[PDB]
Amino acid sequence: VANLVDMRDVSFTRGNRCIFDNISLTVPRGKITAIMGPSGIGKTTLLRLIGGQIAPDHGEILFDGENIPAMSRSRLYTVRKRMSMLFQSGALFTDMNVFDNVAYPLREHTQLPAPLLHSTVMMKLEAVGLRGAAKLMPSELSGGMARRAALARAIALEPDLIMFDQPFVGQDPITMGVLVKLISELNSALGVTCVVVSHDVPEVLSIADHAWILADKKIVAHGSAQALQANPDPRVRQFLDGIADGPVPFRYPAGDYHADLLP
Amino acid sequence: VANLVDMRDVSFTRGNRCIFDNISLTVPRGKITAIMGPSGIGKTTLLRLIGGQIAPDHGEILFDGENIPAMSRSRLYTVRKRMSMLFQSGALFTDMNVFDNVAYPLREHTQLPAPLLHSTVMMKLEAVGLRGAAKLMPSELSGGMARRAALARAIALEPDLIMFDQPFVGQDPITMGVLVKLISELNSALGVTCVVVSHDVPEVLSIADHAWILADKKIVAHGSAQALQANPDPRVRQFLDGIADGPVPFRYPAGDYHADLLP
Amino acid sequence: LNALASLGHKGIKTLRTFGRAGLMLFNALVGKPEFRKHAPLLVRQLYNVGVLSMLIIVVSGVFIGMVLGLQGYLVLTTYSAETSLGMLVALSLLRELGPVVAALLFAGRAGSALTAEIGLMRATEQLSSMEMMAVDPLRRVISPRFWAGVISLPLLTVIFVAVGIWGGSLVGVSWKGIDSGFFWSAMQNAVDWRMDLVNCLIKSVVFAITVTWISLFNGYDAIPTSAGISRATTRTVVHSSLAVLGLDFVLTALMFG
Amino acid sequence: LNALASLGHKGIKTLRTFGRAGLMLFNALVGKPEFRKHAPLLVRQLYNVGVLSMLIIVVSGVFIGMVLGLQGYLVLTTYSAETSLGMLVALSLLRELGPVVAALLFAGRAGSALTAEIGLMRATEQLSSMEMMAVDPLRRVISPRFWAGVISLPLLTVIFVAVGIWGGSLVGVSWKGIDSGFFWSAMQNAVDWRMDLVNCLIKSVVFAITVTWISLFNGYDAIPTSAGISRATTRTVVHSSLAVLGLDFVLTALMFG
Amino acid sequence: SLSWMQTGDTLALSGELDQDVLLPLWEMREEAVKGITCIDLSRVSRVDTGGLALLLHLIDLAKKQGNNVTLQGVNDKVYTLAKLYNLPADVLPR
Amino acid sequence: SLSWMQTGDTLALSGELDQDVLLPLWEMREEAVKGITCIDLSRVSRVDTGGLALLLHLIDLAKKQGNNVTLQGVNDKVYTLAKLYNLPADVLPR
Ligand SMILES: Nc1ncnc2c1ncn2[C@@H]1O[C@H](COP(=O)(O)OP(=O)(O)OP(=O)(O)O)[C@@H](O)[C@H]1O
Ligand SMILES: Nc1ncnc2c1ncn2[C@@H]1O[C@H](COP(=O)(O)OP(=O)(O)OP(=O)(O)O)[C@@H](O)[C@H]1O
Repeated sequence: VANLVDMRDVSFTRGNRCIFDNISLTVPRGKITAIMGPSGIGKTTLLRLIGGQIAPDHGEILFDGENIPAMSRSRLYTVRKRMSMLFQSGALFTDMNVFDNVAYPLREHTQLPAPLLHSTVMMKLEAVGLRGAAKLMPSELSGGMARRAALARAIALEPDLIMFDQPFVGQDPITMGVLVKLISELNSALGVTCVVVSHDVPEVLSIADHAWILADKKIVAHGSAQALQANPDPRVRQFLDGIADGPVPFRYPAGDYHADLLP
Repeated sequence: VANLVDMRDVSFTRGNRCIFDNISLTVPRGKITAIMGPSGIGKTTLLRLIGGQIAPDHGEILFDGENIPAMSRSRLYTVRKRMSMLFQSGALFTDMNVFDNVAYPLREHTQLPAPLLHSTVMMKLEAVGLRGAAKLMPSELSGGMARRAALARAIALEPDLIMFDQPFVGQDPITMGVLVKLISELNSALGVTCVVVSHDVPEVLSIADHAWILADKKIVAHGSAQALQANPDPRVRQFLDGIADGPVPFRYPAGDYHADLLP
Repeated sequence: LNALASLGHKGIKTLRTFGRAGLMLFNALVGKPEFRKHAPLLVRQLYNVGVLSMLIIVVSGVFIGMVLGLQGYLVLTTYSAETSLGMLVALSLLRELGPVVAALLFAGRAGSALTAEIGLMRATEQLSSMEMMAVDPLRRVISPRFWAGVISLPLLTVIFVAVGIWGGSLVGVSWKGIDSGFFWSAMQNAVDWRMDLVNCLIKSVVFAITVTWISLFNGYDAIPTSAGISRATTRTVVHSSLAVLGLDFVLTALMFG
Repeated sequence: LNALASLGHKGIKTLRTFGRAGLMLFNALVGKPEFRKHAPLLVRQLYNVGVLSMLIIVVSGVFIGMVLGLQGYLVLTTYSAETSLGMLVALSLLRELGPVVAALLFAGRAGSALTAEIGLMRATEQLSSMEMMAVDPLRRVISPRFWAGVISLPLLTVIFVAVGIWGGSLVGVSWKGIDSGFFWSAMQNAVDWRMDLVNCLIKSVVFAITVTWISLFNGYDAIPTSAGISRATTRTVVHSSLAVLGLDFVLTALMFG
Repeated sequence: SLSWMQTGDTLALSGELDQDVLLPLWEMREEAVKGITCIDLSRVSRVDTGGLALLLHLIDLAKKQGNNVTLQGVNDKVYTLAKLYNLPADVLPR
Repeated sequence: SLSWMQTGDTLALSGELDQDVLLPLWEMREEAVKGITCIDLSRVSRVDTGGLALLLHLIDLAKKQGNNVTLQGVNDKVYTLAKLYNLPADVLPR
C-alpha cells in the first residue's frame, strides 16, 4: 500500500481535556517525516496512538492497510514486529548491561548465530560511538549516553517503521552532528521509514521530506521543508522564530488570574 | 569574599576511570557562568562535587570561603540553604501536585503567611508559563512540562547559588525563547549567581559572563563570549562547529578493534 | 444522595477491579505456547520464589513444632498422659497450622517481593519498553511467576510439616524422655492418609492459587508513584492473607466436620 | 588463595554493612529536635504502619487462639481434663506464640512496606532532590518511621493476645460447653503479672527495635535497579525474622528457664 | 532590617523587602493602608518575590478603604521583575 | 530468497542478504571460501547488518585458506553502510 501510516479522523480525551480535534496525517513509505509543535501539545501521544498503547475515539489508524484499534491481542504483537520506538527518557533495562541490551530485540525475532549476534551489535555500538561502553551497567552511564544506547536499540532490528522521540536532545554539537547523519543515512541505504519528533527546527527540517506542525486542536501546516519555509505566513514563522502573540504560543489553558493572585 | 565557588585542584575517580585530572575553576559572585563540553565528560559530576553529594580526592572546594569536604553533617545542611539545584530529569515529588511542589522549599525555610505562600508561587508558575497546571499530579504532566515545573522549584527560594543542569532541553523555540530570558532577568534583577550547564552553544553563550569548555582531563579554554570565540583556535572551533578530528571529540575510550568484530 | 450514590460509586469500582484481575490472568496463562524460552525463565523464578524462602520455613517450622511440644507436655504430664503428645503435635500441623502458617509466611516473603518488583518495574519504564518490542509482558513477566508460585507452596508446606513433626519429636522423645516407641506408635494410628495427608495437600494448592493471583495483580495494577507501591504491598499481605483465613474456615468445615 | 582470600573478601563486606547500618541510625535519631514538624509526620506513619496492620492481627489472632482450643480440647477430654484448657491457650500466647507470631506478621506487612517504599523513593530520585533542598532525608524519612515502628508493635501484641485468649474462650466455654467459672478460675491462678505479663512486654519491645532497624536499612542501602529492590524486600523478611527467632530462644532461656 | 513609618500622608518604606524579615509589616497591614495616597519606596534596597507579593496586597487594602494609590522612586528592578512575572496594569500601576 | 553458487572460480550471490533467510549459507561457509578470488555480488538486492556481518566473516575464511579476495558490483549502499559503521580498510577492501 502506497503510504505506511494513515490517520483518518482521530480524536482523543484525557478525561476532560480535548486534544486532537480532527487530525488526519499520512506517512509515506520510506521517507523521513517530521512532527513538530509547541510543548504539551500531544506529540508523544501521537506516537503512542500508532503503536496501539492507547486507543482513539473517532478514527482508524491504518498501519499498512489494516486498522490498529480493530486488532486483537494476539494479532497486535504480530504486527508490532514491524515498528520499533525510541522512548523520551532512555528507558532501558537496568538489570542488563549495554551489549546485552542492544542485542535484546534481535535475540527474539532473528535466529542469528552466536558470532553473528556479536558482530552485528558491535557495529550498532559504533554507529552512535558507544563502543567500549559494552560492559557498563545502565546505572553508570551518564544520561546523554543513555540515549545513544537506547538509540542503538531502536535500530537494532532494522524494522519497517522507527518512531524516534526527541533523539537529538542532551547532545553536544559534534555528537548530534553525527546522530543527524545516522538517521539521514538509514533511510537512504536501507529504506527504513522513520518518524522524527523533535524541537530542533534547523536539524530535522534539513533531513525530513514531509514535515508537520501541530497547533491547538489540529494541524496548522505541512509540506516539504522548502515549501514549508515562510510560505505559510500567519501562524508558522511565529513558531519557527519569534516571542510575541499568535494563536496560543505557550502558557497551558490557565484559569482566571487575579482570583489566583489575590486570595 | 570576592568569588563564590573556588576549586583549588580537584581530582576524581569512578573506581578505575580518571576524570578531572587537575581542574581549577572559579565562579564570580552574581554573574552567569556557563559550563560546556563533550558528552560523558563529567559536567553533572562537576555540579555534584559542589553540593557535597560526592567527595573529591585532591582539592578544596571553597563555597564562599569555607571548604565543602571538611564540613560535618550538621553544618553541611546549614550551608545548603544557600544553593538550590535543577536536576537533569525533572525529579519532582510524585505524590504531590505542582502547586504543593513549587511551594515546598519555601514552606521549610521561610515563615511566610498562608496568603503570601499562595501569591508567591502563583507568580513562579507564571514565569515559566505553567499556571493553570497547579492541580495536576506529576504523572499527568508531559515531560517537557515536568522541567518547567522543576525549574520553578529551583528558583522558588531565590537562594544565593542556582546550579542549572540542562534547563533548555525538550522545549519548543517559543518557550526556550522565554526560559532564556528568565535566567537573564534573574541575575540582572535579584543578583542571583547562576551556573548554567548546557549543550546549546548559541543560547547560553549569549547570556553568560565567563564560559568554560571541558576536554579530556581538564579545562581547555575559558573567556567571555567574544574572548572565548574565534580566540582559542585548535581545539575550540572544532567543538563549537565541525565533525572531524581534534583531541577526542566523542567515542568513549574504547578497546581494540577487529577482536571486537571478529570472534 | 451522598450515602446512597457514593456507596454505589465505590462498589462499582470494585466490580472493575475483579474484572481487571480476571482479564489479566486469562491473557497470561491462555496463550500460544513456548517450551524452550519459558522453561529457562521458570528455573529463575522457582529459585527466587521458592529457594530463598526455604530458610524461613525450616527455621520457623521447628519453632512452632517445639512450642506445641513444650506447652503440650506441661499440661498433659499431671495426668501421666505424655505418651499422647504426638497426637497433638502431628494433628495441629497436618490439619490447620501447616497449610495456614506456611501460607502467611509465603504471602509475606514471596507475596510482597512479587508485588514490589512488578510495581517498580512498571514505574522505571521497563514494562512500556518491553511491550513496545513485540514482547508480551503478561507472557514474559506474569506467566513464569504464576506457575512458579503454584508449585513452590505445596512443596514448602511438606517441609514445614516434616520439621514441625520432628520439632515436636525433639522435645518429646529426646529432651523430656518420653519413650521412643510409645510416642511414634500413638501418632501412627491417628493419622489417616485420606483425612490428614491428602486433605493437607488440597488445602495448600487452593492457598497457592489464591496468594499468587493477588500478589501479581496488586503489582500490575498499581499506581507507579512513591506511596502507590507501598500501599499495593500492604494491599497484598492483607487481602491475600485474609483469603487464606477466610477460605480455611470454609474448607475445614467441609473436610473435617 | 581462593578459599582463603575470598572468604576474607566476603566477610569484610559484612563488616561494612554493620557499620553502614549503625551510622545510619546515629544520624537519624541523635539530632537537633523539632516537635511541631515531626509530630504531624508521626501521625501519618503511625497510621500507615499500625492501623492498616490492625485487621491482619485481629483476624489471625482469633484463629490461632481457636486451634489451640480445638486441638487442645480433643486431646484433653479423654482424661476429663477440659477445665484446664485455659492454662494451655493463655500460656502458649502470653509466653511464646504472642511475641513471635505477631512479630513475623509485622515483619511481613510493615517490614516489606517500609523497605519497598524507601527503596523506590531512592530510585525515583525523591531522595536526591530532598537532600539537595537542605532537608535531611534521615531526619524526615527514617526518623518518624523508626519511632512509629517501635510504638506500633508492643500495642499490636496485646491485641493479638487479648483476642487469642478470647478466641480460646469461644470454643472452650461457648462451643464445647466447659463451665464458665472453672475455665476462667483455672486461668487466673496460673498467670502471674511478673513472669507472664511483663515478660511478654519486654519481648515485644526487643522485637520492635530489631524488626524496624532491619526494615529501614535494607530500604536505604538498596541497589535502585529492578531486582535490587525485590531482593532487598526478600532480605528484609528473612533477616529480620531470623533475628526474631534467634533472639526468642535466648530470651526464653533467660526469662522462663 | 525592614523599617517603616508613614510621613503623615505617604507610606514611606526603608530597608529590604526580603523573605527573612517581613512579618512586622504583615501584621500591621490594617492601620497603614487607610488614608494613604502614595507609597514612597524611596530608600528600600531591593524587592524579592516575598516582598513583591506583599506589595500587591498592601496596595489592594489601600485601594478600597482609601485614596487610589500611586508609586514613587523605583530602581527599574521592580519593573523588570514585573514584566518577568507578567503583572498587568491592574495589580501594579506601572 | 537467498540463492547462491560459485561460477567455478568466483563466488556469485543472488537475492537479498537479510536476517530472515541467512542460515543456508552460514552452514556452508567451509566449501565456499577456499579457492575463490572475488565475490561477485552482482544481483543481490540489498544488504542488511545481518548480511554485512556475514560478509566480514565470509571474506575472512577466504583470506586465509585461499586467494586474497576482492569485491565487485556494489550499489554504493554497502559503502554508505560501511562508512556509517566506521569499517576500516582491513575488514572491507573498499
Ligand atoms: N497520564 C498522563 N500521562 C501523560 N500525559 C497526560 C496524562 N494525562 C493527561 N496528559 C496530557 O497529555 C498531554 C501529552 O502531551 P505530550 O506528553 O506528547 O507533550 P509533548 O509533545 O511530549 O511536550 P514536550 O515535548 O514539551 O514534553 C500533556 O499535555 C498532558 O497534560
Ligand atoms: N554510578 C555512576 N553514575 C553516573 N555516572 C557514572 C557512574 N559511574 C561512573 N560514571 C561515569 O561518570 C561520568 C559522569 O559524567 P556526566 O554524567 O556528568 O556526563 P554529562 O556531562 O552529563 O554528559 P551528558 O550531558 O551527555 O549526559 C560518565 O561518563 C559515567 O561514565
